[PDB]
Amino acid sequence: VTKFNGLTVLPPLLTDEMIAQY
Amino acid sequence: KNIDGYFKIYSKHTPINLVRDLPQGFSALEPLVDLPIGINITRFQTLLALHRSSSGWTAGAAAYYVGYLQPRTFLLKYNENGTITDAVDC
Amino acid sequence: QCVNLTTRTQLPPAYTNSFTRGVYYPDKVFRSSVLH
Amino acid sequence: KNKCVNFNFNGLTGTGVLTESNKKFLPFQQFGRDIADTTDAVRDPQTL
Repeated sequence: VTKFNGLTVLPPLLTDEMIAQY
Repeated sequence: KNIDGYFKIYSKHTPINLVRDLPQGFSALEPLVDLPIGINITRFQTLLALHRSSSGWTAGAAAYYVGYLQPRTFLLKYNENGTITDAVDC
Repeated sequence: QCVNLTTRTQLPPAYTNSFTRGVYYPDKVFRSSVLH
Repeated sequence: KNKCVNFNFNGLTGTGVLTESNKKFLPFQQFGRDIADTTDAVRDPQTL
């Protein structure tokens, strides 16, 4: 596959492990 | 170069082994000092050495190149150490 | 002072071709594996 | 370092907290910026 200036990156609800469980 | 009375001096030293032609490589010129002279520079000269064992003097063996800069757009590629490794003329 | 060197010979200013010379640091900003 | 306090550097003025690093600056450079054009690395003027 291919920081504190007011740009907040939120984590998703489902992580990378929960994608593989589905 | 002179930027509003602040004179900038860039320098680069590398060993070579040639006669006439410049190498087909790349080098980054780092700044050495900063001289706030506050004056305008339009002409220049170059110091040369002479010897005699002011008209019967004899010079040694050296050469230099004089170029002209142009305000064009250039790219700067930096490595992990923070040095310029490549340059792209647009 | 005003005496010129009489052992000089006037030669035509021939030119050469440079490859990638003439690149310096425009500022004092540190970078790391980026391109500007 | 290790405290969010106000700083006034040569190329950055504001509040920040300094941490340890392993970078190597050039002897003519005084501060460094990231890809986002934000100053995040400076140099001590007395200690190397």
